[PDB]
Amino acid sequence: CGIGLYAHLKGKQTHDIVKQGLKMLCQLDHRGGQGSDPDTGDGAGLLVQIPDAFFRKECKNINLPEKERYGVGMVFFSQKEDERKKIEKQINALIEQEGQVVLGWRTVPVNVGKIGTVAQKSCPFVRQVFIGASSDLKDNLSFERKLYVIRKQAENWGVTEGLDFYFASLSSQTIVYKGLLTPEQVDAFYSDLQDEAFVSAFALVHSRFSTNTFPTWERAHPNRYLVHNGEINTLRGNINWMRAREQQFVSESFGEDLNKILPILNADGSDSSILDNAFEFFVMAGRKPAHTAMMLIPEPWTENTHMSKEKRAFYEYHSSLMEPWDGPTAISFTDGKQIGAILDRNGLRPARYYVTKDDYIIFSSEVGVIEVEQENVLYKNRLEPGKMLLIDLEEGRIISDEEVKTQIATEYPYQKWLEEELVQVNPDPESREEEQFSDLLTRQKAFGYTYEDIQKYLIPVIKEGKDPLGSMGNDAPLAVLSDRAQSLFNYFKQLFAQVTNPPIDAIREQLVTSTMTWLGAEGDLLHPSERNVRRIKLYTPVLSNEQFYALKTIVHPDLKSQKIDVLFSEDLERGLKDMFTQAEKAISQGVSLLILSDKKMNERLTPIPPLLAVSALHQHLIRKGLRTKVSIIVESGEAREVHHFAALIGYGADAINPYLAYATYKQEIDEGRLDISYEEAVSKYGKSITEGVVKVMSKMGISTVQSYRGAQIFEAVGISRDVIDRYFSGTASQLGGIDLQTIAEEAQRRHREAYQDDYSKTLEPGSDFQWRNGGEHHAFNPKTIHTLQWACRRNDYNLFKQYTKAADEERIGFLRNLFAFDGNRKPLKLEEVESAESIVKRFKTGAMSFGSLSKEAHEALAIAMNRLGGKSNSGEGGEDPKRFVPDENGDDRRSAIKQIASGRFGVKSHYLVNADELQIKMAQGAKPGEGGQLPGNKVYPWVADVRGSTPGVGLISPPPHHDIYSIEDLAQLIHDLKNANRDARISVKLVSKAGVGTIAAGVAKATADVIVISGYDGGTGASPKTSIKHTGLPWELGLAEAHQTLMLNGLRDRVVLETDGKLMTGRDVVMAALLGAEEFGFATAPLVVLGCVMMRACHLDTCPVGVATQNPELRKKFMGDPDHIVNYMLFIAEEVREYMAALGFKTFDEMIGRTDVLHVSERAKEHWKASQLDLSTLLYQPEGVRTFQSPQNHKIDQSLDITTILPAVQEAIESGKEADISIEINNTNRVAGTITGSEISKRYGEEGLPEDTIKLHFTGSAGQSFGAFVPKGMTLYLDGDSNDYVGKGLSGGKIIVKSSEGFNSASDDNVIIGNVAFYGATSGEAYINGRAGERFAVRNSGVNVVVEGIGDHGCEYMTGGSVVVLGDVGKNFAAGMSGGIAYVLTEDVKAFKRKCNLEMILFESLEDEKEIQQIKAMLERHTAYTNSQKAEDLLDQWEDSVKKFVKVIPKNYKQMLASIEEQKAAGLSDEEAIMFAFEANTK
Amino acid sequence: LDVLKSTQTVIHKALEKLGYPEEVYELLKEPMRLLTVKIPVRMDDGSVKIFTGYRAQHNDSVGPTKGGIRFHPNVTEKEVKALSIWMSLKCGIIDLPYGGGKGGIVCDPRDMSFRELERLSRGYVRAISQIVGPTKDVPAPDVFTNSQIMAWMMDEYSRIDEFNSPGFITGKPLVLGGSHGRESATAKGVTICIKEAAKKRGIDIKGARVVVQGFGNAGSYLAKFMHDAGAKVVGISDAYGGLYDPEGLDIDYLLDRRDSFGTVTKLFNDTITNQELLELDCDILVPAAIENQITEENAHNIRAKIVVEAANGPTTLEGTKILSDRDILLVPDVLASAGGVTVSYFEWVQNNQGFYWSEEEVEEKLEKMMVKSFNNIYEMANNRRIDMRLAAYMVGVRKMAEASRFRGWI
Ligand SMILES: Cc1cc2nc3c(=O)[nH]c(=O)nc-3n(C[C@H](O)[C@H](O)[C@H](O)COP(=O)(O)O)c2cc1C
Ligand code: F3S
Repeated sequence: CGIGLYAHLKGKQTHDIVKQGLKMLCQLDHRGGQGSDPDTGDGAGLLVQIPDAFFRKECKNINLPEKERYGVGMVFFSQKEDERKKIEKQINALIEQEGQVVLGWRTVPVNVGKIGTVAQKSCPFVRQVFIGASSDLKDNLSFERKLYVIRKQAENWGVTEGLDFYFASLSSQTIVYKGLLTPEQVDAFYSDLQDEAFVSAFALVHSRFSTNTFPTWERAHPNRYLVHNGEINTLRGNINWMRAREQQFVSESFGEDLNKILPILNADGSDSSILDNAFEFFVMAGRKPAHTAMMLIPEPWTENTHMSKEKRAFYEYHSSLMEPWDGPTAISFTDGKQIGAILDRNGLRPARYYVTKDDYIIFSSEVGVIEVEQENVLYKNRLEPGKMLLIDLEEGRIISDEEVKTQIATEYPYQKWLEEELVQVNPDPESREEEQFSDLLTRQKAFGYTYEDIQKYLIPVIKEGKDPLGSMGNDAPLAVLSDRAQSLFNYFKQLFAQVTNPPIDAIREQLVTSTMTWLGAEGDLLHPSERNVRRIKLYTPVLSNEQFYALKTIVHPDLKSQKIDVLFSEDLERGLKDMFTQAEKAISQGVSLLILSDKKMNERLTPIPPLLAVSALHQHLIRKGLRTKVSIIVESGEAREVHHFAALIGYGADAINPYLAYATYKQEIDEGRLDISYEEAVSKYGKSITEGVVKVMSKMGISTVQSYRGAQIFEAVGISRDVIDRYFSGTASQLGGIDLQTIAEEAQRRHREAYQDDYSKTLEPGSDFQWRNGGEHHAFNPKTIHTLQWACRRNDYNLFKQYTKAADEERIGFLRNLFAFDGNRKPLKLEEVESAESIVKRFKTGAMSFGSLSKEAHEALAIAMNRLGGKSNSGEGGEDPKRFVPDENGDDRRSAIKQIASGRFGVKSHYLVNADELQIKMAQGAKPGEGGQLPGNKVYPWVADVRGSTPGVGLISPPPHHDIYSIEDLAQLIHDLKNANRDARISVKLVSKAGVGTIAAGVAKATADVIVISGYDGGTGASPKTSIKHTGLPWELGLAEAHQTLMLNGLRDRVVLETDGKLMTGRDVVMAALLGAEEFGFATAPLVVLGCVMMRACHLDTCPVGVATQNPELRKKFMGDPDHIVNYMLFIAEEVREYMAALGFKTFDEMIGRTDVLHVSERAKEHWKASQLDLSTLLYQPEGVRTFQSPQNHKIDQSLDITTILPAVQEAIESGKEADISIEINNTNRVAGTITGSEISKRYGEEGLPEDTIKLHFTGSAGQSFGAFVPKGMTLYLDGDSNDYVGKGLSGGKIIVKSSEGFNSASDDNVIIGNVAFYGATSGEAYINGRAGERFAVRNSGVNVVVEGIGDHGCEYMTGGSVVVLGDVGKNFAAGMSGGIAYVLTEDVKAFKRKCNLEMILFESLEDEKEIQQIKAMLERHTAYTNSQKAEDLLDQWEDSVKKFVKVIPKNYKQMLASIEEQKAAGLSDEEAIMFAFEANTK
Repeated sequence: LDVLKSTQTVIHKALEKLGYPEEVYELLKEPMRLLTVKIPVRMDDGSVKIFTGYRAQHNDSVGPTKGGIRFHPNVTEKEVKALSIWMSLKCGIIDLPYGGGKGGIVCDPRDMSFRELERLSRGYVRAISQIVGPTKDVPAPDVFTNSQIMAWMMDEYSRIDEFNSPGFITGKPLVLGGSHGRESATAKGVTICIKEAAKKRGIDIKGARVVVQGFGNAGSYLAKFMHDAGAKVVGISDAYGGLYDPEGLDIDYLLDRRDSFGTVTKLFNDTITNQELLELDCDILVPAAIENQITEENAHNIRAKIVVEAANGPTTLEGTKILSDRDILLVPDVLASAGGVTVSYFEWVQNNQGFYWSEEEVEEKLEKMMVKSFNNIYEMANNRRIDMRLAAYMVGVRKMAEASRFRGWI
């Protein structure tokens, strides 16, 4: 998986470059995984220039004109012939009517037998078509325009006919070969490639991963022009916006051909094909390829202070007319005579390229793709973010990005246009009026406010400056099942990114975010001038009362305003049609802003759900092709949560005016509460809501509000498919559900009750985040809680049965409660079924953070589960190594499931090797797309010591896995962990979601042994409240979809699904097993057994029962006992066995997957809305196998480690004697050392060996994740250049990286390491002889490193150690750095000041003699081990170097170090001094 | 409720300090021509609602009258008369040939629509066309009023008089015959006034510390002008907070990133409330934000040597007394915020002449007028031991009273 190109700059051509490109593809092959069989090709292809020599030599019956005056087509046909010749005639007719002369047709010979079975079965026919050029076509640009017109017309005719054929490419400078072929198979299949007549200038390539096991020849790229990497998270809003602008595109170059080319994009096409179509249209429109690429993929232009004014104006102008296309991507396009290469606005993929004395640029994903002469290599650079690697074959030079960008910016007076044409809407300060309705209570009840909602969501926002937190994630029944009337918002659940893309962070990565919003009407995109930018622009989506009134009162003729009453009486269809009529009438009149107002609403007129109204208006406008001419502002009372806000922006609303919330704040301030002033309160609320919207955006990964605005990132749960298609087209829904009539009835009921309200003047208490008697039902009610506790403490079975009955029946809690047994089968005696000891081995405790829990509770859980024989778990907070030895009494506190979270806090050689299985926390049920925060107050020394950080320092866990940028990286990490612990099983933790079946299939291909699907009902230590309530989906849908997709693809017999989340009863366990579960996880229930009372205050760290609090005073109140947990598990097992007797099932694998025994209960039909659900999706059993038998064969064998290193090093490791060896390593060898490190750690442990016991040498390019998990005492001399993730999870030892021996240029100035290095390491040394990549030392926690320059975001989340940069530094350095030191060398002090992020770092100059001596010793070792000229010169000029050095240290780290040093000097013990300093700091 | 009585009391104080008889006070306490009219209007639904109009000419002894028009739903006769007297005081202070006046309509532009506003303005002109003309009255932009309404009013007066009268109404669009710099007039006026005040008090403008709370168009243009002149800005505030940097704030970057509303605060960064912003060290303080900010509690905390009240009465009597005792120069708002009136007068002169000046000429004339007026008022306020507010009121009333005495109405 990846890309590649081998281009000759000066333009000279030979077959050698094509052969080298094929070799490059073959080498790149290793990154991908295995599908059904290794022979199948997941997708690959190659691109070249037109081979006129070969064509003239081979065709022999075409009078081929000169080089530039004809084009070559490539068409894929089915196996049949009648449709083939019909399409051939029709294409000839198209060409003839367009006026070009068809030269002829040709058939490409192919070797079918050289291909796997599936691709042989799907093998399509290939014919190349030659196009002529008329004398009128003077310019090749016009020729390409006509060819594009012909291709689009042919595609339109084909889709109208319904046939199945595809144009691979139709251009005069590019011909593309592709298919479901492995690279070793492509050359054999396309026998044309074997001829020695091809002469090309460049040769682009690409290999796909095929997340699903059912790809098609058409989908696989290289596409027509460009090769694409990663995924685009804005591909629904993208298509909607593009279709909207489609009807309004107008230009002169295409003339009337826009009518022919009306469909400009393939709706069914994938992200790469859609991007290629849009890019090709834009570049044919009359823009340069570089210009359109910059337009489509802009740099961060807002919030960035390192950009030139011309560039900032350029991007401000283009963002006003075209939205950005966010997501991990590495574009590499072509236009025949020019080439380019780009990374996304965040640079989430690697791209390292070479240059030689013969002008052979080698741009590829990794470094060692092909063998190159180190005596000829000239540059080893990296394509940094926001830098255009552009090549021009005719000129034969690498044109510099700086000058390309400068001249593009200066081509027009964008700065003057922005300065002049912007519209000012300065509000009048004397027009103030604090609005009041005098019906505040009535309106609040109508819109669904509650006193709980107010006092727990509005005041805390102002008090804390942020959204309030929580714990014990939502367990209330879905809105569709809840009997109480619920607003339409609850039916929509947010989404997030699991695989193929990371969840980007916001607070630390603020430079990438962009919250600029444009209001008005866009102009002519193809010929834009000043009317695209004569528009209003906002900083935040939310608005204040004064701002909203100013917008409404603006009377400028170009920017008009209209108010549309979004209300209805009886017929929702009539209301929506009337609203459409007002909208279209206003557009015809010429308005540009629409105001959807819920005001003026009385007992006879009720409000449409604002989400539904906005979605309907947006869809109608997009369909009629007028959305670009208007701006939809929304003023709805029911807008007070970040969830509601984000839903409105995502589904179309231009701005929100929470007038009801503002009036509520006015009332509270008048009463006396919330003493802060009204204006300050309004501003704080707006800022907090904008921050929440940014957080919700960061959850998914869309970093631009403009992109998210079009993007529809919600998944309706309980809305009918017909309604979704009508109004929410593109949204994903599984069960269908309620209808428009039901929604109208619900709204009318709520409105009528609220406007009746003739008994009291108070708001009924809410029950969303707390339980109040008579309110919304919750899974854990006090009845269930104390019944369970009493039964567990008494060991009585009748009480437990009563608890199960109460928990299950009497209400509708979850989807699984709608399933019932047929009841007509053959019961079997309880003594004939599998036993409880066999039952209990398939249970888990779920991840339990040591910081969140107390030591007593955690050890009780571990002891109980280990005694029972299941598999306990350890949270992301690591674990004290003292728990790896059983106690004298026989207790075993060791955790069988070691979790590898984003923090990588306790990851170490010992911590990983002493385990039984490994999980990868891709996400949790509550806060999937978010990280965490553990401030100084809550981080105690007894937690910091375990987590390997300084006491009393606020730790930050980044949301994404910085080692996971795609499924390929996920597979690489899985292989790394398997190599680290060969004797363990790898696991992944997912969350139910749309497409989770596809993600599970991709993971299974990535060779993850166990997949865990966790519903959003699961708990959490801390998370934002809206993330608690409106994130994820119930695990039932996720498990059903994953099982169906896996067993359809054929990989269900290679993985072991699991389940967790509110598994409170053996009925729930049986439901999960029938749905396809194998092992289960119980986390919330064991806490209740231990003594938790579901108080929902874990985040507060003030547990009254002392179950989730670190305070010793509260810990003294603990009363738990492992016997209670054992009794709970035994009772669950016995109840499950009783149901097994009832159902007549003999064994687990025998029952599993037998969903035919499930039918809907009559209670669902009785329910007034739950009866409208479609359950056939879950009740469906395709043929296949339904149990794990195969061993999930890994590729641990044949690795360089086992082959060469270990066989001569067993004696050294066992005898503790020194040994030296030299090895040749190529890029295929991935890890190269983790196995030896694991062996050393297992044999000895944390202590390791004496310094420099094993001295491994290496040569040539290294593989990805080289030298990961290396323990202390090892030393890896790598005399070459490496790939990403160097020294991942280091736990001691040295790593010396020096450029090749034949390389004589500035190795200290040429990059020698990949993006991320030393991620999550704990202690060690390093000496890198060159620049590093983006995000260097992401989570260094004790490793001292020496580098000559680093990329961007370097030293992001350090918590210790030190860094010594001998050169420049990228922007946003030390972003969130909460600990450690960074002696960054620099010359331009002020430029360094500007580059660094000033939030949480303090700068100094070296004055301490000990610091100076430490730096001197580090540089001395660096020179002694590397022979670096920069280091030698610095040692020589030490006198100037000490002055020129710059030191960086966080405030809290500095203060804590000073305090602990003062205490130690005073002469107090280490523990007492640490405690006293922590108390003083966090009083 | 107390606006009219307060205006009468300050006028009485100024007249007493001048020493003129009580006849001038009797004549000037009340506007000489107040007209109340009812304007029929047709709504979109077809129903007809009647809006109550207003118009007041405080005096016309000097020459043609002038006044704004506010579509404020709480406009009343007392407020209209008070605003007419206030505008007359502005004209007298700036030494213009205007007498003073004000108009208004009782309506709600919020619920009102575009075509309905058009019809409302047109009916208003049809109603009050009799007592309004080039030598009798001159409307101008004001609260809930702008260039489109000015253009509609001009078009209709052209229709009713049968001949083009571009000089009939000011604040017109540029194409219709407007004047350049109509948006930066207040900023230019405050810039001239701050420069002259610093010169008179000896504070060097070069390197002077400045704070500008309230970052609308006035604040943005004032900051840009200060940066161009040389003075450093060490504080800005808006509806979302403020900032602080003793060594500049990159006003160029702030203006480049300036949005439609003028909001500039970051998202994930703490901000400084205006209450603490006022206390920050600075040479000159420029409150151009919500009124009633400087009071007794913060009077002892203020530190600026020069305070300019660009807003309308942001301070109170107690704060004024405390500042005077502390010897802190206090620029009256009447002189601080006269740039709009001055540019409107220049626009009227340009229309009457039929030839349009340029930005440089407008700049020079406006600065000349402002510096002359400020120097005159400063000299008078130092000659007579009084507060600058009293000096402003006295100077403004002097011209009106003396012109009335010449014309012989008294
Ligand atoms: C207090 C608490 C803390 C949790 N902490 C984590 C965590 O740190 N990481 C994680 O992946 N899951 C965490 N979980 C979720 C569980 O480990 C598990 O994945 C699942 O959600 C439990 O489902 P259950 O409520 O049915 O027991 C936590 C759950 C609770 C209740
Ligand atoms: S919800 Fe948390 S605060 Fe204690 S009572 Fe339960 S562990």
